[PDB]
Amino acid sequence: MRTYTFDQVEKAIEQLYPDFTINTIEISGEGNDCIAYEINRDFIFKFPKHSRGSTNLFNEVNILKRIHNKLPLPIPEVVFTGMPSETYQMSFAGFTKIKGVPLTPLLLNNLPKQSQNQAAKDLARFLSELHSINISGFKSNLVLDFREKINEDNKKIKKLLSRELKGPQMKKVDDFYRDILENEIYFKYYPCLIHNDFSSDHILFDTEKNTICGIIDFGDAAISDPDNDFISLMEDDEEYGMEFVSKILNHYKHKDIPTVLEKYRMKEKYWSFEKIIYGKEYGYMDWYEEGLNEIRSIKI
Repeated sequence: MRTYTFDQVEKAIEQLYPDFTINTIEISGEGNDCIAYEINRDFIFKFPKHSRGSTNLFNEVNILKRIHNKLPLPIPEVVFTGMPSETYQMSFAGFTKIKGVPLTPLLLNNLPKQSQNQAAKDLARFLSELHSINISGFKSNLVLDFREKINEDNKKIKKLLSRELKGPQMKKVDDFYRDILENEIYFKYYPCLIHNDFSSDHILFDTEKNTICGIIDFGDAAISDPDNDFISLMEDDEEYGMEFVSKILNHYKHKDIPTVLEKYRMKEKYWSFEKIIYGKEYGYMDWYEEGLNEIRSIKI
């Protein structure tokens, strides 16, 4: 893991845009991949923290460029771009900022019912248009393989938790992996471009007009299962309700919602385990302890 100063960031952006004048620079956020810098209150510049991050940055730029004016809600335009360097394919990129505030469950449930129903409509049309884009010109490295994902994750789990779990408890996490790989519903889907991180934090809302005014954070977008963009909208209570997400599903004219829900139940359980890895990686004791408490708990 590396990090950047404000001076490092300004220098990089000047050499490649030596005419561009940086006036105000604050940090807007940080994810697993990238530190976001807000520049001139109008642009978000993202800088990778590692190789994989720089790869995802590159993919995010190529994806956004490619759908630039294609979708029925605003999304970041790529305005500025950096260069390859050692392991880094994209040294940085800069994007338009998007006015609005996250459509949190709280905010959502406090809107009048006609505005909530309009929100379900807008999300559906967005997802539907996104999922329609033809993929036959995307490189193969952007097609996610879920069998391989599962095998990687089962392997990392077994390493982290070797000294934390008794044999019967390890067996039961392995039972989870074993069974999902043996069930074709999770691998037998029509691949399309998906946001791959489609939740409340990344849906921007205009509180004046009481409508949705943006989607952001395409850093994990890929070619994968479109149903994944519906199941991410739900997370017990921490995200939206089934009732809300159903209106999305029906506006989008999805033809097998049971399958969506089966993927939902699976993903809930899957994140029960995956959180433990992120838990150890970032030192987040909620994710690590609660995950480990669920495994040890005999309720299941």
